[PDB]
Amino acid sequence: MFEARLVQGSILKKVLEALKDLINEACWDISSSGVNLQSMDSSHVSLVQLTLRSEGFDTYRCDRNLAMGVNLTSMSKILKCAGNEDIITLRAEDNADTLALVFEAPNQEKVSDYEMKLMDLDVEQLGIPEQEYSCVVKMPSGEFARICRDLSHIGDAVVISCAKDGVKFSASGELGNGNIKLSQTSNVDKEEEAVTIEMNEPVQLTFALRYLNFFTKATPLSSTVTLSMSADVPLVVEYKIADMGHLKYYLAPKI
Amino acid sequence: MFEARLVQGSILKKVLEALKDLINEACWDISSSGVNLQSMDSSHVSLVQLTLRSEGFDTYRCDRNLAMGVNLTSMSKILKCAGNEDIITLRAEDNADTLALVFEAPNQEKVSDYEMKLMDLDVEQLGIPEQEYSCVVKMPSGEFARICRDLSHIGDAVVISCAKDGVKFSASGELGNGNIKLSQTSNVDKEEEAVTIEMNEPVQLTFALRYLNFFTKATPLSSTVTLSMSADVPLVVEYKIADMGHLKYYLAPKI
Amino acid sequence: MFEARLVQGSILKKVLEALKDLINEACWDISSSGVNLQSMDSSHVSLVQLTLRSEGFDTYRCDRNLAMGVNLTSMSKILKCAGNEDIITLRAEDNADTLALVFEAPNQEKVSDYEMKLMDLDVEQLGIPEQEYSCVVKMPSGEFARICRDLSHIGDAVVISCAKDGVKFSASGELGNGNIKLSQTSNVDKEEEAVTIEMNEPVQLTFALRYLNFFTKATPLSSTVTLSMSADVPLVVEYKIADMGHLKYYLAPKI
Ligand code: NA
Ligand code: NA
Ligand code: NA
Ligand code: NA
Repeated sequence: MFEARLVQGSILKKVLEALKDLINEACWDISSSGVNLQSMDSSHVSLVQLTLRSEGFDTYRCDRNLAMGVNLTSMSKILKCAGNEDIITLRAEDNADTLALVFEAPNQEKVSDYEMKLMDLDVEQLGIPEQEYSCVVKMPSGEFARICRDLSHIGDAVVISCAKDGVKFSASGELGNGNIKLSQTSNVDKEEEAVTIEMNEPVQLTFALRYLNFFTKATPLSSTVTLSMSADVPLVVEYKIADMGHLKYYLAPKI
Repeated sequence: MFEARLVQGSILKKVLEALKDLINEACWDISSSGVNLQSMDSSHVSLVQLTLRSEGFDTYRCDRNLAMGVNLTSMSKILKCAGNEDIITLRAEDNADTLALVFEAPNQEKVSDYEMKLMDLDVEQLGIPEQEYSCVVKMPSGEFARICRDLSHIGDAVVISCAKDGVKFSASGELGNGNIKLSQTSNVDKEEEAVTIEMNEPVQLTFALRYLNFFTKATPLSSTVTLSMSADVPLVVEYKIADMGHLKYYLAPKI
Repeated sequence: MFEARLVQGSILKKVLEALKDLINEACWDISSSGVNLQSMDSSHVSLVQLTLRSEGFDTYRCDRNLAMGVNLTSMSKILKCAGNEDIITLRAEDNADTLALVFEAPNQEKVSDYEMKLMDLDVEQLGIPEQEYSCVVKMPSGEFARICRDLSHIGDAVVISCAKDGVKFSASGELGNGNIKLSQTSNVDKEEEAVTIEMNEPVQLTFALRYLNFFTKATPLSSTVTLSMSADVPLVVEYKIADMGHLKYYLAPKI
């Protein structure tokens, strides 16, 4: 058996909402160390990496390593049948070809069991050589989402320019152009309100806004987001999933 | 004249919202005892019965029995022009054949009058035999609505059964299957939260979820809903309209 | 240079939202005395006049008079990138063919600069003649908006009838008819509920509800609206923009 019980089930709801518009189907790699998923979008512009560590679950059992092929649209539809306060259990019997999802309402005597048909996927995994970035910007996730939404009404590409003291986002199109400058904050009450820049050298890169707007579907997972940038390599947009791991999106820059 | 004054005019707004998507037109039978309406949907799968007793109105006068043919879409449009706190009066002047609606805003100096054209309807209407049911479930209306909504995203038919400690709902379709068990418990704050099951013998029946999702448009009328079930007869879904009567929906089962 | 700083930037957001569906493109006339705009809709049934006086701005400089041709759809898209609490500055360098818009977030270290491309417009500007009105009604803007929305579900034309005691709105269509009467309030000065009538003689006029329902996009600018009416002349629907001026819509009657 594989069995993972998650008291904060809404985490899984949010994870699916953060994946299903970008990726139609993916392999969920289950092992004793937790749940991993890596997948490229169909136009091969971006890659998403999910980690949910075994220790983040309330109980966790994995007797054999699995690669479950999942239609993410189907799994999203099922997770929409869970209430936000539900305890959610994922379960797969060693030799079965389905994934079971159990939703327990904690302040109600309601229990739902869903059985999702799996699919056969040949996914070749790709190694992300780890690296050091020229600029890492940490900022409120809502602010990043608003910026990418607003600029997408101006143009389809955003130039992200980062220096010591601020980050600038600019776009250009038929109606004209726009630039948004966020300065580094000094004094904030809540760390989560900060803008923080760690800069080794300045960078200026161009990215497709449509893809950024897919990424910001993760916004409910975290109050903050980090952008990691170097010349000639993909941007990494990272959302921590507290106690569990993360969702990282990689976006190839424009030439 | 017919004249009926309802201080809680939102009741009528809710009733029309509960009817108009299922039934396009119906006869409103007005007598001294109140308002009665019975109608089949156009595919002859379901029947709806409304009762609003004279004593539930603030004032009520009916000099002669009427059968007013009403386009429910039209009446709904008119009742949408009433505020939720309005006092609503229905009137048919001594020998008119329109229905007049008057909306008085209780905390504002605004009065609206609407005159709705009636239509000629030839309805044969049906005898409801009293019967006893094998299982009668009372449960929170919002929970029933959520269940029917969720399961309709899984399949188009629901199998409803009763265990001695709960009621079960299941559905099956392209993406897989779901099963929901609502169990009884004494740990409720409010009576309206209670699941009550009166069972003479167990039942298992299948019904079209699309029709159930029309019926749950009545959810605003009551915190609770009653399901009455026997083998080989229609399901009855009943919403009490407190102090006034009820809206009952009957649904023919599938084999 | 032209430069106008507005601490209550949401005013400009609200103005564009009030204009852009009715008028696609218009000339913004800039002088030392402030900002003026006048335009007809494409079907030549209505005219809009905007005034924003220089003294309503927090700072205002205009070195030379301008006639900036603006695609309102484009300017709306840009102003939707401003937060509701933003300070908004409009700026145009004497010889440039663009309008700059700067949005400062007051409780955040975020500054946005947008440059909007202008267009060449040949607009003939119309003389508004000498006209004394038979009736002038002041009433809550939200109530006027609700009335025009509700009646547009009954018919496509409203008859507006004004007398000493009240103003009446009526419509007639396929399903029947509706009439709404608003009485003059004795105690007043609560803008959100006061109805006040100044009447030389009673009037009754007919107008196209579809245009009124464009005008009420201005509702957020003011708690109150003023309707000015005489026989055989356009209705004036006026929204005060406190500290600044007004937005006035003129609508030709149906004869
Ligand atoms: Na439970
Ligand atoms: Na009143
Ligand atoms: Na029981
Ligand atoms: Na600031």
